[PDB]
Amino acid sequence: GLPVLNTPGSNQYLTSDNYQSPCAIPEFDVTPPIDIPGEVKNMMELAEIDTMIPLNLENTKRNTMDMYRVTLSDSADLSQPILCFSLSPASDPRLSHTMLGEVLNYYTHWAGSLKFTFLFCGSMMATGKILVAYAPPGAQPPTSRKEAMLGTHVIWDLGLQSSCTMVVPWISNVTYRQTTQDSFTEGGYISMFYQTRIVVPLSTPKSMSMLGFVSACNDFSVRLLRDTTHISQSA
Amino acid sequence: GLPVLNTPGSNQYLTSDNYQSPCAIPEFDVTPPIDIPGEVKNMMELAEIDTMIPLNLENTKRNTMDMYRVTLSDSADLSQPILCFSLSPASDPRLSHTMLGEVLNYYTHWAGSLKFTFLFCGSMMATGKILVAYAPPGAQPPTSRKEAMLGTHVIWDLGLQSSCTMVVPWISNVTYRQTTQDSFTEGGYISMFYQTRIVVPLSTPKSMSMLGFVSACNDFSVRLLRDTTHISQSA
Amino acid sequence: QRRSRSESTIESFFARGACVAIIEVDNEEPAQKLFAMWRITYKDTVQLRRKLEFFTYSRFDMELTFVVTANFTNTNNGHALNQVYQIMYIPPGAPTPKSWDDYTWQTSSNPSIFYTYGAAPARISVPYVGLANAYSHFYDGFAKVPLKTDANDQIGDSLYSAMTVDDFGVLAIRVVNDHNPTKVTSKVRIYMKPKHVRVWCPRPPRAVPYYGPGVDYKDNLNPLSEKGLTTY
Amino acid sequence: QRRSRSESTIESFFARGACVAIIEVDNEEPAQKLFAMWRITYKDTVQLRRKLEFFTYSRFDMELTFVVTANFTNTNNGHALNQVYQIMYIPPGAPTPKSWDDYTWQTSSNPSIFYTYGAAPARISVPYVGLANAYSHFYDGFAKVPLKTDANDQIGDSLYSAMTVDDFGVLAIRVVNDHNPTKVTSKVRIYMKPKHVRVWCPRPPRAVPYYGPGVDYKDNLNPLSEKGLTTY
Ligand SMILES: CCCCCCCCCCCCC/C=C/[C@H](O)[C@H](N)CO
Ligand SMILES: CCCCCCCCCCCCC/C=C/[C@H](O)[C@H](N)CO
Repeated sequence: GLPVLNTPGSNQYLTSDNYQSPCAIPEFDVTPPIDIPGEVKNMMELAEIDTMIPLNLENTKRNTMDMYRVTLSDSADLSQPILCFSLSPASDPRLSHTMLGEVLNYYTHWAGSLKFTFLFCGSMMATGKILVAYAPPGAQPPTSRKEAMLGTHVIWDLGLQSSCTMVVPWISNVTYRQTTQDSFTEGGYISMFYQTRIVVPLSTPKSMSMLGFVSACNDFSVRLLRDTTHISQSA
Repeated sequence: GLPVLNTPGSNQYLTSDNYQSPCAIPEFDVTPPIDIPGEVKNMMELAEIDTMIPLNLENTKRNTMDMYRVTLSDSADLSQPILCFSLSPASDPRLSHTMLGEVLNYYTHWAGSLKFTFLFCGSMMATGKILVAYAPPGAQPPTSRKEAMLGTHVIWDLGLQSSCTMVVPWISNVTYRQTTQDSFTEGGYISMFYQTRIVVPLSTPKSMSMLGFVSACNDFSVRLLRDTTHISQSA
Repeated sequence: QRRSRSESTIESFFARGACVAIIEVDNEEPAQKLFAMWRITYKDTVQLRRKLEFFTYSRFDMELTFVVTANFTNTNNGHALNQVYQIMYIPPGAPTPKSWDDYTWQTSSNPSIFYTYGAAPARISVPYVGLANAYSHFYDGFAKVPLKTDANDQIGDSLYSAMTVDDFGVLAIRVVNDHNPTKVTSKVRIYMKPKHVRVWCPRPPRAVPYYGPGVDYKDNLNPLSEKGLTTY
Repeated sequence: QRRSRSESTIESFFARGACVAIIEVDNEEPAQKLFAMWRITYKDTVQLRRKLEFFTYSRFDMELTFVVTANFTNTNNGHALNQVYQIMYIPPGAPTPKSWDDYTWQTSSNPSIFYTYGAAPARISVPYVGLANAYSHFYDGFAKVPLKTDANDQIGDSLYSAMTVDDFGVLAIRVVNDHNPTKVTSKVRIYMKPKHVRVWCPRPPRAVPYYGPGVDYKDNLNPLSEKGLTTY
């Protein structure tokens, strides 16, 4: 009949190909769909959802309910930071297992701005200021308030607003960063310090707990789907 | 379905074929390009760039910085030539490793006019005339000025202009010459002689050095891509 | 906005073929595995299961690809001619083979694929065959309710989160060829590719190893690793 | 002007498929090479490397072709059935196989090719997957900078001209078939063809043998041969 030439690649099965195949059950009356609430059209929609961060991962606190709580206090050392973590939304232990990190660990490349929401869960009689800073990579990780001050930062008054949104804008040499620990696509650092203090009156708890949430912004995007390392199966 | 006939050549892999293949990473958002300076659209653009010639390839001078310098002097023998080399832009040792020759050694056929620029790097108090001659093949390689005179040639006054451009036009029996030593596609010869002398005053260096550069003209073209013999890998 | 999300779409997220089953079929002189029945599901493997359980409800047309790999078993110089494998789909209710030469292999109305070894992997497509309007990865309920008037507790006893015992049937795989004097053992790997996927009610991903067809967890319940509070 | 430059174009200059890797995969009774992981790069070979390093920056869509050649190893009369080879792409971050039957071979989201021996060489295409706006054949810098406050010099120590440790991942190649009683050894040769190539900042070609992934030179540093100054 029609002369044809078999090109290289014939008789191969590529798991990512998109070819038409015969139907094993022809003329099947599939059940029609209904308007079920909560339809998802993109996986980045899930990443845009804020989810709590396991900020505290000490030996006696990780893999519990205490790993999501960061202790603030009026007796704390105002010179030392409250919490510190690298801006690696897929490899950092505190961000890897978040919903954002879970979605990222299925992709090789990511690019976009992040959004960290910190919620103060103390008494209404407790007041204070917290300095939340993002430092782009290249310099020493801020070990002091005088250093973190120099980078991007926001001051958060506990008494006025119980939640603060620190948005980390997309600033990268490369158009896409890797979802794996790489010093060439390093994203930066996030640090927290006591701007003034936590002040509480008498008959009030002098120690409180804050929670952290991470989310992706509308500019966020991922690339090169891959297999996650989180789930394993005994063979 | 559609009757087809498998023609000869089926299931073969020709490394020079142009066939469509399945994409292993579908729906990939490739990074957009930017206007990077120095875009190259043709390989002959590189050949058109003048590059220095290892004119001197003596045992004690080759593979050094002295292999690019040709010594001129007032005490030189005015009867003997200064330098002589065949017009083989891909097989001649002095031209093979030039950028032009490097590009040619990836192709089997070449055709076009060449351009040799000779730069005098003596004192501004040194003056002289140099006869640069191209002799088309067929006759004896010019061993004297009286012979090289008879072929194409140009006189170059050192005092006036420190650089001379000897253009070798395309004159060939065949439309294309081979990039390999072949007496049937021989290109000719290039020779240099002292037209008058190098004259220098007192308190001036009596010995100077000249540099040579080779380039291809806009009419230049190459054919039948191949593998270069310059680069090898231990197996 | 110039960076796109074409690869993060639900269709692209599931556009890869995931292995869901490995089935061993042996041809030898007729305690034996001359025919193997495998119940259809993605829960025999974790990767595709975890990807699907990112959501509560799904509706997708499936694409199955069968990769058959045959080998000899202690052969000295015993050899075999190219084998043909029969993969028959048995939906719930249809009779199931009791032997490799049973009448059920006639495939009068059960769809079947006859795959010749050494050829391309056998690929077919299935539409959405769900009884409901969408697949239910998670079912917070039972199929039977124990009533006060039940004679015994076993009448209404049902597995938690189990909807139907025979979800979508089985695949029975045999070697159509008669037994060669030397044994030949083959592995059929089934790769499942969702297509035209629609999902509803996103869920957090599984954080601990799967233990059975449900949400049950037994071991390795400490996923997060040690890290300093103020360590970058 | 009637002679053309259609063959000297950048697209034509790279329009040939160059071998970039040879990978040995053995099937035998399970110190062994039942699965082989090869890091993706063109620097294992010199020809295509030299052609690409004619320029400083490049942007091209790649085409990979796999040629598999199998042979017996000291077989007396032990024979094998036609084998199927799995070539799985593992990008940076994804889990890597620790055995030939590991769960990672499920290829739930990692693209994979199942090639049947004796068929046409397996060909696929890849787009430009570069993080930056163009590939960097030469990178005059480091990835880490040693700072004054670093506890030790190893914190900031990085290889010169090395951008990322895991450039583009690896290819893991195995034989899906179980072990036949006789060993079978196969070589997979990968041929890389750039397409839609764009290049920037031309560079002089390499004149001495390559020594490693960088511009380092160790031996054979006297390329030019002897020739008389006035000898035609
Ligand atoms: C030889 C022809 C083969 C025909 C195969 C037809 C099998 C039909 C099964 C279709 C659906 C199986 C997988 C999808 C259902 C999921 O498990 C749902 N989440 C059910 O809980
Ligand atoms: C089974 C499917 C196979 C999928 C293979 C995808 C591999 C992706 C690698 C793409 C680029 C590799 C070669 C090009 C990059 C050059 O080395 C650059 N000059 C980097 O320095």
